[PDB]
Amino acid sequence: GNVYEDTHFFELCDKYGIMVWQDFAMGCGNYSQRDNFAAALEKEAISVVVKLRNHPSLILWSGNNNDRVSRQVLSRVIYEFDPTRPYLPSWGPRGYYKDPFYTENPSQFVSEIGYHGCPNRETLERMFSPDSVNPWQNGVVGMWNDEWQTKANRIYDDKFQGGRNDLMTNQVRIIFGEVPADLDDFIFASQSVQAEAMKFFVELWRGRRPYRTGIIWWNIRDGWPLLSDAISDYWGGKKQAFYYMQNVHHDVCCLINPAANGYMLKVDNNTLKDFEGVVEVKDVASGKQVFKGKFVSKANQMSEIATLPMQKGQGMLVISYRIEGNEYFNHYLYGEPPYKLDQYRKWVKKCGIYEL
Amino acid sequence: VSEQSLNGRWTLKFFPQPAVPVMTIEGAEAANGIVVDAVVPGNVEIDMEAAGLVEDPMVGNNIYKLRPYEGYQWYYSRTFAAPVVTEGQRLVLHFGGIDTFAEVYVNGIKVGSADNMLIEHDYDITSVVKEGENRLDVIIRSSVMEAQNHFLGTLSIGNFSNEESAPVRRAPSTYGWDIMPRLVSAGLWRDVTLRVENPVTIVDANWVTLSVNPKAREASESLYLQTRLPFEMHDKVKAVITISRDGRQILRKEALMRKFANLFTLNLSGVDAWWPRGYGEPALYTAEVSLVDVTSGKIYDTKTSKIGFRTVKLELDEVNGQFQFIINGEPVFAKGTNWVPLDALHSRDASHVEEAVQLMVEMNCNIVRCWG
Repeated sequence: GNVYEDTHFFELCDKYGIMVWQDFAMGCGNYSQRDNFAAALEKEAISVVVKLRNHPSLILWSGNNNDRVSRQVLSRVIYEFDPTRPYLPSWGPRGYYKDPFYTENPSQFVSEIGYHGCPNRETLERMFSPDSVNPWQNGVVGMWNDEWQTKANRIYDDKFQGGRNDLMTNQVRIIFGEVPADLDDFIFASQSVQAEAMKFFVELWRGRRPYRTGIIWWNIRDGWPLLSDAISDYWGGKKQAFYYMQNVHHDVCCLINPAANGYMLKVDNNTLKDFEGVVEVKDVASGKQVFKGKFVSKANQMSEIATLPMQKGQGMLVISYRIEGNEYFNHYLYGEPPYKLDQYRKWVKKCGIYEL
Repeated sequence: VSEQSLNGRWTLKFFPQPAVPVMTIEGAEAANGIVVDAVVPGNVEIDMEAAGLVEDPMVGNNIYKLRPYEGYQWYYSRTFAAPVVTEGQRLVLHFGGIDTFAEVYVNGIKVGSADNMLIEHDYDITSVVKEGENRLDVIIRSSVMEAQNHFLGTLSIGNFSNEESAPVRRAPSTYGWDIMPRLVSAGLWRDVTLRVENPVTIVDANWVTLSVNPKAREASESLYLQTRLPFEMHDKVKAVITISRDGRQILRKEALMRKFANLFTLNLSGVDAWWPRGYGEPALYTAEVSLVDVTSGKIYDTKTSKIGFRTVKLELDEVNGQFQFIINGEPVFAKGTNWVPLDALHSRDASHVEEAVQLMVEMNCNIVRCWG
């Protein structure tokens, strides 16, 4: 859906070693099957391929779409002007992130998966008018005012209630039971459900290797002052999901995954090196210790450490692991929804990983 | 009805091709260059060697001295007499081989733009021809510089073939190979004639052998005949099909032309099958088609060619060169030579065909793969 980024984008992706998966400029939908359109697209494909075929970051060309454009016009441009990179011719209910729609998705490589999270307060106060910073129209929760409905985003001023913004209040009502009326409590509630969900998915893919091969979440940054499922807004505002996912994106990361009769402390290595260290798992509320042992993470594979026993009720475990004298942190939220917003806010503050 | 040969003495003016390629007669005549006598059919290097301008490319390292001429233009020019053209007839200017990118002018009027050296080029100059001295000018440009008018792909760079041979339609060997030197050359390397065609004429006579029984001496031959026929001449022209051999006549069938295109099937008898060398005899039969007026008996056009009653099938096995040729229903063993260029100066290929084919006759070749 975006234009083709210029060279610098790819120069920076070369300097910092970020592989690029470029999708041809076509969006959800089928396109024409006739000559005059295929000629305009072939001219575009040859132009962009010749321009972006010398960057070591780019690794794949893909057509987002018996389509003549997806399985012919572009396959022919790649076949003649870039035989080095592969070409690929090729959310759901958006409910609870532990629903079988996500935990039982057989996709080894998911390319689009996200969760809603309200932006920071400073972003809200700069976006909306002073009389529209509060989301609740006429003071009743769930009902969004017209400015909030506008920046969900609605393309046309068809004034109505509900829709895309309802995902925020629905997901908060699932995890925390009831949507808070206070705006600062709503921001902390939405960003926490977004953070706990996006962190749960990356941990669910890194922890199920070698079957799971990759996960591309949606997304990292917004392109307008808007209310999205991104983890950071246009203006600099790192929603709380940006910090939760930093600790589950390390080269060597210890993380706990759910299990039937208990839990599973795992470690994932996204390098070609071996690392040793110690990992200590405690309970934030009570303070007791659940596990403490030395783990060995071999190169480029998930390694199972120990089987943690079942924990009673609801709470949060803390994952602290040291590698080469450097302490890294993570956590795991055990139990089943709903929860209490005040109890979750206290668990976070004790773990001391993430500020509030 | 008439075919006047324009072969012979021409006027060749060559000059270095400037930044902007010369396209019109005015630019070629105003350009500074050298003018010598040329022979058509013939290569430009033959016409320069006949003037003492270049040394023999066949001896020593002199082949490298023809390098600067690859970026030269070539201006053929002559005058011809205009044959009389009755109502409905057409005057066709037939080039047998233009090497390669050239602009053809007749009396200063552009009649065609040739861009291929491997096929013939026909131009109807019925309207532009006048009475008296009819000027004919062919202005060829460099084939090497023409390769820069394209953007090649990755899989088209670095192969055995020259990268200049990819965008153009020429012989790849003329640029360099393992058994042929680099002599790109230029010029009318084949016959140039002036054909006159009647309103009723045969456009193409395609012969196809359907069935062959080499034992009972039988064969079924189909003729896909396409003719140009004014509607006033419909129901007034007949097609005369004659199959003969060694003077004796085997079949003669007439049919009234009700359409411009027809399919005539012939269940011939007493004919022999065309077998490859060794597995039988190369039985050829002279096949002739003529369009004759049903009242006055006048012959409008005639196409004569020798055909051979044979069927070919390639049985390929793939995983399970894993194929076998089948001729007339029998598996044959192929043993022969690959045919390579008979001359880097391809206009002299005609003089070597008779001698080189006899080399395969003395070799007892039953197959020959003309190299791409």
